[PDB]
Order: sequence, then structure tokens, then C-alpha cells
Amino acid sequence: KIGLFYGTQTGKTESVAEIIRDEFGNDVVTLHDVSQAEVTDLNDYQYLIIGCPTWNIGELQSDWEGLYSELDDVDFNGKLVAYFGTGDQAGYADNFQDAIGILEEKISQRGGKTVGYWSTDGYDFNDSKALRNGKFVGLALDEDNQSDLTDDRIKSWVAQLKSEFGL
Ligand SMILES: Cc1cc2nc3c(=O)[nH]c(=O)nc-3n(C[C@H](O)[C@H](O)[C@H](O)COP(=O)(O)O)c2cc1C
Repeated sequence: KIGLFYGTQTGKTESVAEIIRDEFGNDVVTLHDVSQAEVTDLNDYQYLIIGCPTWNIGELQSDWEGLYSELDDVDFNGKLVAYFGTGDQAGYADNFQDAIGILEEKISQRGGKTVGYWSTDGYDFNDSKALRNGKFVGLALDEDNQSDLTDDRIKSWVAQLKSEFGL
């Protein structure tokens, strides 16, 4: 029912995808590491969760970068799309969560209806390509600075998405 497509450099978004899966049900969510994925794998789901950390100051994580150049080959109309990222707001206050911002911008143009928007309250940052009229395009996690907050963030966003998705 939901395909969660994640990239990871140092394992944190992956560890977070697993918590997400387990919050919905591991029956409801299928995980796909986008290092092993085909862009046409995204066609298999009408409900997508897109996980990407921002790397090297504002860049997509390297596996998502590879897939990004082909998002063009896919039709996202009729799909509902949620985004999550891991990032470091203290180290990169100017580019916090840019990657999910970049991914959503593209997937949105190609058809996908974004669900899963999230309050910027309680984050300390200057700018982000994830910002959308005062909210983040999706769940912003910081395992570097706010890891005590992650569990309850995920529980709360997942409950939100169960509603947005119709589950
Ligand atoms: C050199 C480098 C550059 C980074 N740049 C950003 C950034 O621009 N924006 C951001 O939010 N986080 C940035 N981060 C933090 C990572 O996104 C964060 O550590 C994330 O949890 C990594 O996810 P991963 O473990 O799944 O690869 C950067 C981290 C490193 C080491």
C-alpha cells in the first residue's frame, strides 16, 4: 500500500525509515533503498513516502541524485507523496532539509500531491528549500541535535499521514 523510498549516506535516514515502517505496520509499508532502486519502482504505489538527507551543503544524498535525473520518466498524477529528511540545523542553518525541498519541487511538477506538511516550530534554522508558506514540505528530523525528539516526531507525523492517505 505505501512504498517508502529512502537514500542514506551514514545510515540515519535508513534507521528513521525503519521506525516509520514499524509505526504504520511493516505490512502497510515497503522500504526501498534508492541505491538498489529503479525509477520505475515508484510506479508501484499510489502512496509514496520519500526519505532523503541533505548532503555537502544543499545537495541531494548521492543515490537520490542519480534517480533524480530520471524522475522525468515517471508519471506521479494520482499519487499522494509524503517527504522526510534527516539534517543538521546547527551545522547547516542556511540549507537545512534542502534535499526533500528539491525532491518535492520535482515530484510535485510531475504530478504528485504532497501530504505530510510539518511545523517549523521547535527548529532553529535560517533558510531551507523545504519551506512552503511557513511549513516544511514534510517531516524534518535532526539526529545530530534533536534526537530525543525523533520518536515522538515520527509517531505524530505517521498518525497525520494515516489520515492524509485514507488509512
Ligand atoms: C559534510 C556534510 C554536509 C551536510 N550538509 C547538510 C545540509 O546542507 N543540510 C542539512 O540539513 N544537513 C546537512 N548535513 C547533515 C546530514 O544531512 C545529517 O547528518 C543526516 O542525518 C545524514 O543522513 P544519512 O545518515 O542517512 O546519510 C551534512 C552533513 C555532512 C557531514
